[PDB]
This record gives sequence, C-alpha cells and structure tokens, in this order.
Amino acid sequence: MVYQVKDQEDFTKQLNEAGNKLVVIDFYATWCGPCKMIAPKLEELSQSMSDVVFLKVDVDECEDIAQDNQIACMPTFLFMKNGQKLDSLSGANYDKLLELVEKNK
Amino acid sequence: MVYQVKDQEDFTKQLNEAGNKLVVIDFYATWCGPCKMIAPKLEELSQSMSDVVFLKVDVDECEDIAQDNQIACMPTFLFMKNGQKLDSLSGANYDKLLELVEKNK
Repeated sequence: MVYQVKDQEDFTKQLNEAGNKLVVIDFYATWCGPCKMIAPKLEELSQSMSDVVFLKVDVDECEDIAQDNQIACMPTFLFMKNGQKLDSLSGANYDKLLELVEKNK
Repeated sequence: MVYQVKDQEDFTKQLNEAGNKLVVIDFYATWCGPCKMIAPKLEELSQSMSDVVFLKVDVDECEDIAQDNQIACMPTFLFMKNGQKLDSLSGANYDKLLELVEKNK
C-alpha cells in the first residue's frame, strides 16, 4: 500500500513506524499527468515490497511539507531512512525509481 | 506588475486584454523555492517592457488551469500571442526566458 500523509506530524509519525526501513515518498498533485501515470506502478511495488515503506504527499493539501522538501517538479520521489534523506528523483522514470530503491533498501 | 489570473474566465479576459502583445504566463506555487527566486525578476521585466504582458497562475488556486496546461514543474512559463501557444519553458532559466521573450514579442 501507499499511505497518504495527512500533515507534518503525520509524516513524522510514519517516518518512525518505518523503523529502519527505506521510506520512498511521492510528492504529487492531482492535476499532474506524469503523477497519475506512475501512481499505479508505485502501488504495485508497495504491495510486493513489505520491507520498504511507501508514502505520498499531495502538494496542494500539504503545501508546508512541499516547501520543507524543496519540491519543484512532480512527481518527486524522496528516499529516506531513519528520518534522514538519502536521495531524490524528479520525474516519473520508473527504471530510475527501481534503481534507487535497489541502491537504498 | 504581474497580474494573477483568478480563474479560467479571467485567463480569457486577460488574453483578450493583451491585444496583439506576447503574453508570458508563470505557473507557480507559493511553496516552490525557484518560483520565489525568479518572481522579483519577472516583476522587473513586467515594469520594464511595454510590449509584453506578464501573468501568473497559482497552481494550487487554479488546479484546473494547471491541469489543462499539463504543468509538472515549476515555475513553467507559457508564451502566447493572439490566443496561440508559441513556446513553453520548464524551470527558472532566466536567460532562456528572455531569449524566448525576444524571439516571440
């Protein structure tokens, strides 16, 4: 599953429940074509990879979280572990997403 | 001064108000750092140039307009003249912007 982050403290709650697991966060908008195209692939990946936590942040609903992470393109995938940033990817390139999750998991 | 488009009808009103002038529309968000960096440069070009009209669209306030224009990064600049799309530029590349303004005005 891909869990939808509700607000700043909810994002922190999720980053903790992840324990030591890689967390992949998709920053998206509902008006954005490339975001809608890749969303189902992220959902398929999340059902299989139970040792990675997948989250999503709607930038219109969570403008403060978007500003905290310096988002400018969408989708942007942020890679985190233990509350700390590992890597980011801008755009819907599913092979680069898979490479980054392989690298970081 | 850069005018903020309020809604789809207002976009048509301003396209009509521009007459035969090139129109540059900055699709931006208030949480987006590169947009904030370039906004004062746009205000300076808007006060400087009398043969170009500068508009802005807040993607979180006009999500419909952003969808219809296939926005995915920000800022994105659309270049229009007599209702026609001439060019677009993704990102806060001020030199490219000025080059597309000089080419199309």
